[PDB]
Amino acid sequence: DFTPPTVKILQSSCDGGGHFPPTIQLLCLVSGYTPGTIQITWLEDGQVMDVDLSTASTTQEGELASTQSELTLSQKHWLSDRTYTCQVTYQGHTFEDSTKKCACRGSAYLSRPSPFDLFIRKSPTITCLVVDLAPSKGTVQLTWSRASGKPVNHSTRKEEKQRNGTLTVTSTLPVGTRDWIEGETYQCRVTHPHLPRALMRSTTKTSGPRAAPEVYAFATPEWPGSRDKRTLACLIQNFMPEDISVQWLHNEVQLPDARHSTTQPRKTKGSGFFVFSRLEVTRAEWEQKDEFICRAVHEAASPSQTVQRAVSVNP
Ligand SMILES: *[C@@H]1O[C@H](CO)[C@@H](O[C@@H]2O[C@H](CO)[C@@H](O[C@@H]3O[C@H](CO[C@H]4O[C@H](CO)[C@@H](O)[C@H](O[C@H]5O[C@H](CO)[C@@H](O)[C@H](O)[C@@H]5O)[C@@H]4O)[C@@H](O)[C@H](O)[C@@H]3O)[C@H](O)[C@H]2NC(C)=O)[C@H](O)[C@H]1NC(C)=O
Repeated sequence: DFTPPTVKILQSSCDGGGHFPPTIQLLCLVSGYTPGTIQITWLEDGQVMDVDLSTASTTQEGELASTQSELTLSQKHWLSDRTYTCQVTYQGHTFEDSTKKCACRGSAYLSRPSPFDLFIRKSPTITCLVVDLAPSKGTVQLTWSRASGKPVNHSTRKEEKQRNGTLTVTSTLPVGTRDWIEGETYQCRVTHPHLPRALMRSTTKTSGPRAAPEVYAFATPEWPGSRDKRTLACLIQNFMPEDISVQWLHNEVQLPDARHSTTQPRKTKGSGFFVFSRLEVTRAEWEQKDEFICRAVHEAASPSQTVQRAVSVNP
């Protein structure tokens, strides 16, 4: 019945080279809300900014209103690391959103759960990988959190000393199948002593369109010299989003992942991604049962998040 106001801040984009414009415009949006008394105030480090610095406007279309306020800042003030708060008092109730310049020296990566773990195994996990760090006295702490503030499970901790003298800190967090699918956002804070401030990475399910993959499996003809082995190739394409899991099945058995090589998802010329999978098979396997299945596990695949194609060595 009632629609509460949603506060979001949009900022001036950087150019093609990643350079800041001469002035930064912060645009506060109070979009799609039930009409009522509204006030927008801008704060610079918790202090009320002068009315002349910002310009607001309210527009009513249908049963809902939409208010916006634009604040103009100099490049000096934005680069000074000052925090800018947009304070919206709607129907006497305060709603706030804050922003500052986005937070060199060589990195952290946060992955989404694999479609196989989410849909087949039904035990998804997210991995925070922290790389390119120099050997220095003091541990590297990785902390997991949810946007909802709900509790997280206990994670794993793998530390590896690489050949080049660098260290990799791997944390694997188990997530809920129901939680991920319902759009939970998982964050991983990297508290490092050599950094001044935390390196935070966040992950959540795909936003845009979903398109099921097309699976095609091929068997190479006999090549002179390789009479007792064959190569099976699989083209999995036109899927959206890029998140895909590939498996090869022979004789009602799922072959080990070590048996095959799958490429990384690359864009097609039109819409969607593509992957290739390569499996080397022996005469003993095809003479046992001449059917090898290439299976793709994808979120857009119906009815069970799976699409597959069989291939036989001999016609
Ligand atoms: C010192 O040496 C180390 C050697 O380890 C160098 O560290 C590597 O640095 C690069 C660049 O920073 C890292 O690459 C990133 O990896 C991100 C994470 O990707 C992994 O995890 C995914 C989820 O589990 C997984 O899918 C992915 O695998 C993919 O590639 C496989 C290739 O064989 C392929 O078979 C799979 O199908 C799949 O497609 C990865 O395992 C990724 O998101 C980034 O885009 C980026 O590529 C390496 O991970 C680092 N190595 C390790 C072990 O962590 C370091 O840079 C060297 N220092 C210097 C100065 O050169």
